[PDB]
Amino acid sequence: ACDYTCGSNCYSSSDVSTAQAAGYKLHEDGETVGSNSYPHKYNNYEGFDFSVSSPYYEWPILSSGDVYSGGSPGADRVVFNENNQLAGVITHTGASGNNFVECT
Ligand code: VO4
Ligand SMILES: [Ca+2]
Repeated sequence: ACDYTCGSNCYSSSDVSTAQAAGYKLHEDGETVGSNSYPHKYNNYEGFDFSVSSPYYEWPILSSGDVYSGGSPGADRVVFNENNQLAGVITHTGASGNNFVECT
C-alpha cells in the first residue's frame, strides 16, 4: 500500500523521508540542482491545510526512488519548512499549468 499516491506514483514514508533529507541539506548548504533550481521556495496560494508553518520549500521526489540529482524533476514534490518539518507531498499531475494538487 502507498503512504502517498500522486497520480499513478506510489510512495512510502521512507521514500518521502529520503527525498526530504536531501532537499533540506541543499537548502542548508545554500545550494541548488537542476535547470529549475531545486529546492526553491513554495508559495501556498492554493491553500493546502498544512499543519506546519511557513516558509516552505519544494524538492522533487522521483517515482524511481532515486534522489533527484538534475534532469527531469517529474511532477511530484515534497514540501518541507525552515525547521525541516514535512508539510506535505504534492504534484502537478492532474492540475492545470503549474498549479498543484495534493497527493492522497
Ligand atoms: O518547480 V515547480 O513549482 O514548477 O514544481
Ligand atoms: Ca519507493
